[PDB]
Amino acid sequence: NNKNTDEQVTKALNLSHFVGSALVVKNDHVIYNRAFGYANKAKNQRNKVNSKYQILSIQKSMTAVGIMQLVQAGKVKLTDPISKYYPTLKHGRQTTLRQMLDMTTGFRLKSGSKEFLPENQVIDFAAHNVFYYPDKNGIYNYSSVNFLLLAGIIRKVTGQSYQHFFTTHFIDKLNLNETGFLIHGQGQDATTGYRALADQTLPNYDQTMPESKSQMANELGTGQVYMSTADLFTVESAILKGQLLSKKNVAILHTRTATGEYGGGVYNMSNGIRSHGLGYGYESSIFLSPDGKTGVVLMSNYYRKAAGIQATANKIFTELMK
Repeated sequence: NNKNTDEQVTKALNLSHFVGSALVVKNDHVIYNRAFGYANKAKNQRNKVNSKYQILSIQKSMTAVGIMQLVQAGKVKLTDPISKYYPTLKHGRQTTLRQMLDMTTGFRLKSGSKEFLPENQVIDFAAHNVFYYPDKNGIYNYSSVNFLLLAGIIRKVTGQSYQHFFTTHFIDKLNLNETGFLIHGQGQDATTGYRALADQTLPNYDQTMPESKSQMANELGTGQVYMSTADLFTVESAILKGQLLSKKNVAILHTRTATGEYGGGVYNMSNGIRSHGLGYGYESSIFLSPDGKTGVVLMSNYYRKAAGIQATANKIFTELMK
């Protein structure tokens, strides 16, 4: 029952010290939709169901889909070497687009620019400053620069910005009204990130988390977007239902590797897909069934390592799936 569901999920969230918005869908029907704690404590603004949160690394699933759309259009191939798009790279030149999508490259960018740069200069800074580790080639190892460099390929091949691509193929395509780029401001129902102590569980809101324009620009392709929980579910479900990309091409994209569950910008699990993001005081979590009909989205503006939301979403999803 929805009464049962409401009591059980609210208890799980309360015991885990949840701050943010929670959405639970079963067989295409919303069965739980509630918010907890504060979007901004100093202004006495409560989080709401349609509050906007950082999707963080979950954005990489969307960058991946963009690449695979270009594959279907005949404009790139997953076998392409990175040097085809970045001809001044010194090392790792043989690395394929497939490996970039699967976090099986030896690339790592230690830091982005401290300056606020436009997209083309963010891309150039990465290509000039990335390190290459031959012993990490072909083995799962999480490295965000892979997806920033994928965002640069979208820009190069299309002749338009990544923001323009994202706006066209996600925001406009799916009529998203609670989604955008953090650099331009969140608008109504904005949230503020909070900084926690290592062992903190109870929220206290005594320290806000800054993010610079530089930090937001440097998350090109990788964690620069805000969404409501509804908008995030709409996107991920639309992917798996084959509304953005044929189901044949989703199947190609979303394939695990020999060394990891990660493939095509998501974790390919035993019972659907998972994506997790952390950064800037925020945490994001989605678990979704393979057919896109049943899942859980939690997003928080008050990340606490001692009260992580992914574990909570995992518990909810496991119960949901039986």
